[PDB]
Amino acid sequence: AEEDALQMAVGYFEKGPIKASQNKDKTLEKHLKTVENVAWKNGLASEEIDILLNIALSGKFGNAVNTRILKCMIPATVISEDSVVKAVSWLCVGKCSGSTKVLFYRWLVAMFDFIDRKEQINLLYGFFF
DNA sequence: CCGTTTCCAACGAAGGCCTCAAAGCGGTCCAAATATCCACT
Repeated sequence: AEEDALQMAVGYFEKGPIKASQNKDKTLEKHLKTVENVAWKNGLASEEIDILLNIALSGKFGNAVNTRILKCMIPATVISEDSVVKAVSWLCVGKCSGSTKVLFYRWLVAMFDFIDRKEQINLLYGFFF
């Protein structure tokens, strides 16, 4: 049905941005529409959470695109700890802006109890302090 | 024997603290402009 389209969308997210074909930007916008729809009806799995978080916090698609990826982040399943560790490392890199950092922190505060393990999160107390 | 310096008894206000009542609105919830901004071209 559309799950193959979702896999193609996350693969295209893995490729990177585009320079000349700005209509392919509207195609990936349709892809984001599909991701939002599937996240609203049933959510997202745990395998793409790490990839989408790393792509959003890497800073390759611009702020206007990364602003809605965090909004459409709906953890239908449990969240892994290595994904949060990689997200904290990408925040410590410093390529992000202020709005995306605020959004990520609000999302982590809202989705705190949806994480399975919390000992490696406490093991990163200094980076948060 | 008498005037003068000095310690002692004493009224006071003086300050410091406590309590109550009354006038005020800052804080909380909430509207719809609107203006900060980030990169749009």
